[PDB]
Parts: sequence; structure tokens; C-alpha cells
Amino acid sequence: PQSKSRKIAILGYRSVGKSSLTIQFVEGQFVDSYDPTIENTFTKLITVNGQEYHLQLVDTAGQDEYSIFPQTYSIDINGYILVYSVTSIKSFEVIKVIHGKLLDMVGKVQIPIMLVGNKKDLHMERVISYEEGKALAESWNAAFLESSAKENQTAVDVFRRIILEAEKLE
Ligand SMILES: Nc1nc2c(ncn2[C@@H]2O[C@H](COP(=O)(O)OP(=O)(O)NP(=O)(O)O)[C@@H](O)[C@H]2O)c(=O)[nH]1
Ligand SMILES: [Mg+2]
Repeated sequence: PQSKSRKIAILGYRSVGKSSLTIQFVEGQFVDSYDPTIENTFTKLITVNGQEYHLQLVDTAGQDEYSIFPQTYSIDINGYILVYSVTSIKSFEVIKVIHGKLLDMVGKVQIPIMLVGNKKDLHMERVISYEEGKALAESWNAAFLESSAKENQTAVDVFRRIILEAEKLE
């Protein structure tokens, strides 16, 4: 089928760069203008392994330990991107909770899940090691990748990987 449509949800704690990472991929630039997000949606077109896709990305509002996991992000979502900031132990802690809830909500369905450690560029502020987040991604039997919302190639690698990870379960 010349084109396929997939809906991806980008979840995580606030300020980690869910939007930055999303816009970088979608528009190609890096915005510094920190705007708390309500919910944005961009429809990006990208091809993976010859197959072109129609990606409907849902850049969600940041949540935390005690926040209801939106039931709509529980249905009709083909892939999930759970991003944390390697410069924040709190984001790391929180993503484990969001992941927990997410799994409960969705019940038992083979939905691709990948873990992203954002802000690899800010070397002087990293507190989470690569090997650590990596280990988490393995415990979830999920994909892992680190990234910078200022390093397009890596942002693109993120959205490519999830689809790779998805067409694998289908
Ligand atoms: N140096 C650097 N800064 C980054 C990176 N990703 C995001 N940031 C910065 O971190 C801040 C928050 O990013 P943003 O995308 O708004 O985070 P968010 O998770 O979408 N926040 P919210 O949940 O409130 O909607 C911005 O000022 C942004 O420029 C990165 O890879 N490197
Ligand atoms: Mg946002």
C-alpha cells in the first residue's frame, strides 16, 4: 500500500523536550521558547525501508507521578515514545510510572514502546548514564535511544525507530 497511516504519542514528564524533539523532526528547527503544552498534533510524512508512512504525532502535555493517564492515549495509538531528560533524575523516575500506568490502561495488546533519553548534548548536566536508561528499556523489552532536540538526525532516528519497532509487531 503506497502509504500507511500510524498514530504516535510522545509522552513524558515536563520540560524533557517532547515538543522540541517533535518540532525538530516535523519542522526541522529548534525552538527555545518554552511553552507548556496542552496538546499539539502534526501530520508528518516519512518513509521507512521503502514504505512511506503518514504519521499522526500527538505531542502530549507533561504529566508526573500523580496524574491520570489520559484514556484517549489508551486507544488507537500505534506507537509510544516515552522520553526522559538525561539531565533530570525526576524525569527518569516519572517515566517509570507513566510506563506502568500506560501498560495497565492498554491492557494486553502488542503496542510498540520505545524509551528515549533526551538532551544528550548538555554534557555538563547529564545525571543519568546511557547504560542506566538502556537497562530500563531492556527491562521493558523496549527500544532505547538517546537524543537531542537540537540534533535533527537523532530526532529523525527516533521517529524512524518506533515505526521500525511497530511494523515488527504487525
Ligand atoms: N540543550 C538542549 N535543550 C533541549 C533539548 N530538548 C529540549 N530542550 C529544552 O528544554 C526546554 C523544554 O523543552 P520542551 O520541548 O518544551 O519540553 P516538554 O516536555 O515538551 N514540556 P511540557 O511537558 O511542559 O509540555 C526548552 O527550553 C528546550 O529548548 C535538547 O536536546 N538539548
Ligand atoms: Mg510539550
